[PDB]
Amino acid sequence: SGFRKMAFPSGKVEGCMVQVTCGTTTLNGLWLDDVVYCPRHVICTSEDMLNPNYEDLLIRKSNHNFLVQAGNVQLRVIGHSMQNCVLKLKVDTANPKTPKYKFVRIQPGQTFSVLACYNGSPSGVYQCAMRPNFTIKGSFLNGSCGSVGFNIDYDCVSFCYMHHMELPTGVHAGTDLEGNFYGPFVDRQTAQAAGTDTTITVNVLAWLYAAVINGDRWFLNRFTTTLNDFNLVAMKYNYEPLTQDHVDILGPLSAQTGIAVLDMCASLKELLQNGMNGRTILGSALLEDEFTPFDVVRQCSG
Amino acid sequence: SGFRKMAFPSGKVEGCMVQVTCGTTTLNGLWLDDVVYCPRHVICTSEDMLNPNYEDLLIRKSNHNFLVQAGNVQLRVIGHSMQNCVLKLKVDTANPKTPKYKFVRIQPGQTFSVLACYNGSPSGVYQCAMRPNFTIKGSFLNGSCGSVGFNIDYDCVSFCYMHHMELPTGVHAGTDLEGNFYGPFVDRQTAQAAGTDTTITVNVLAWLYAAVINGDRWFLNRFTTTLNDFNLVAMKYNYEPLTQDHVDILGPLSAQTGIAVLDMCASLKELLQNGMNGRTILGSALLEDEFTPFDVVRQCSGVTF
Ligand SMILES: *C(=N)[C@H](C[C@@H]1CCNC1=O)NC(=O)[C@@H]1[C@@H]2[C@H](CN1C(=O)[C@@H](NC(=O)C(F)(F)F)C(C)(C)C)C2(C)C
Ligand SMILES: *C(=N)[C@H](C[C@@H]1CCNC1=O)NC(=O)[C@@H]1[C@@H]2[C@H](CN1C(=O)[C@@H](NC(=O)C(F)(F)F)C(C)(C)C)C2(C)C
Repeated sequence: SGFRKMAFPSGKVEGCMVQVTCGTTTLNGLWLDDVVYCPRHVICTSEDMLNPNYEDLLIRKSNHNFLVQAGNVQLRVIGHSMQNCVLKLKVDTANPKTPKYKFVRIQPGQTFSVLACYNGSPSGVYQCAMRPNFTIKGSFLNGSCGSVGFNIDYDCVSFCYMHHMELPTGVHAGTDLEGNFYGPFVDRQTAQAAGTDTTITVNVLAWLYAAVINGDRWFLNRFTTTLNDFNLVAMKYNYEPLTQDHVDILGPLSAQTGIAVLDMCASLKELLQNGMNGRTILGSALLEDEFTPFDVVRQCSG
Repeated sequence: SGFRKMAFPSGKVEGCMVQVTCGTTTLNGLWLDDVVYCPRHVICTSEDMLNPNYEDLLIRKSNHNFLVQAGNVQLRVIGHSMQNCVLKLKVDTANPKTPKYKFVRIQPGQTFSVLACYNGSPSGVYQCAMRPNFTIKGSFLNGSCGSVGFNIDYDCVSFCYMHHMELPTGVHAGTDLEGNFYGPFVDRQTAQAAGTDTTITVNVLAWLYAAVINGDRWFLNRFTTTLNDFNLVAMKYNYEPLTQDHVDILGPLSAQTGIAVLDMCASLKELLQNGMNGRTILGSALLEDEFTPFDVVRQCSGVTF
């Protein structure tokens, strides 16, 4: 029992982290097989951070302009290509620590772990969610770029995020491993701001189910709601509209607790009206929205 | 910027986790050099659990009663012995993935990373504090025993915790890797309860510094308190007393933020006496106490391993 913000074990990702240097810019790279993936802005100097022409900057580079370092070893770069906003460096060594992996593009609400890295070395692992506004509330300093977000399913690592930038609210934007940004952001130092963020409603409901499974019922009520009445109320607390897809996905937690999804929505409605009045749920006086239905089943099995 | 509950990278520890089976009990072992460490209660049948005689169970078992698997590989056990509440299995093979390590015993308030494992398989990593009542607020199911807690200092893993049990309140108790329990607990199936917990004051202050470093400043006031005045209000709300040591440890954060410790004490005193007035700090409605001063400096500086 118990309920923790919990990250995947970082070892399979630690074995893939390299340092990538181009001129005087150093950030992190993900060495999978014989490719190093990293943010393409590694090829930027300070001036052209505003309107970089990445194709023009990249055509001016030779393979030998890229310092890739894995611990002591300099890897030999034998190819460079750009895919969207990631630079792919072909190297002369397959990484022998390469885990089973896939690249996956996630949707807002989805959770994942971040291995925060500096100079190709891991600082820490934490658990994130893709916010509705396509930002992540990360912990990233100078040189963090190329740090990745991942899930692990059995022994397969699904890379879903590569870190590129921090927005003015102290929140973070990045790409999938195909170099496509999450949300409307660009890898330019032009004026960009996160849209108004909303609460991941399906995730709050999952967490309320976890509270029940861990034996807390104080916030339940004898009410139900229509999906539509629920959304009309939730949206006034800047909650994401709950969809039928979201109701379906709460099915298993509903079955394990015996609390109908729309009954739990009724509870959430009242929680939004009343707050906690000094009470907590699972050690929080906020409603937690960075645990998916899948995270709750994984931690609350027995 | 940003501030997250951050665990140490778990890779050096994942290379050491194995599955130990004795009879029908499977749990996790820590394989370092040619020894596999695990809770001694692995040898217990349902009967034994209730009033175990560990020494006696142990001596009546051949090495072959201990099934140790690192992935698809069976390790050969060539010896077994008890040290307090940990079983040590001598294996015929040094773990080629053994990191630089030591066994360390941590103090209440100190934080560490737990690598939750099942069937020798790392499932999750989370950052924990040793509560003042020597429990941890963990997340552990059946088969999680032998899951370990650690810190990393450079490339040295300091193992500080092995998971043994869950108390009725849904909190967790365990030993250092020398099998000494944290807290007044025993590895028997018997009614035990966590004593009353207190808040790790020095950690809350470090976390308020983390807030200030990330621009979360609303709870700052102009006032300064004293240790004595603060500690009189602190004890009353079941907050650990703050020592001159605690104050000295915050000096780097005090100097970085321009917020003196006894000012942050005044801010924390007001928060205890006033609550947060529908406000959050670093996305929490509650005062967080599972970040140490060293945790805040390391995360806010970008220290790597
Ligand atoms: C990678 N090494 C950093 C990660 C940043 C640094 C501070 N915290 C982080 O997460 N990435 C960058 O420096 C990117 C990079 C140029 C500028 N940049 C930014 O993150 C900047 N932000 C923006 O330009 C904004 F607001 F538009 F997102 C900065 C002001 C330095 C935080 C490029 C090419 C975007
Ligand atoms: C090891 N794999 C489990 C881990 C437990 C199982 C549920 N969550 C956990 O953290 N450890 C045990 O099953 C230990 C073990 C016998 C019984 N036990 C307990 O954790 C039990 N607790 C207690 O008896 C109590 F309350 F005193 F702490 C149990 C009721 C099964 C949770 C021994 C030798 C203590």
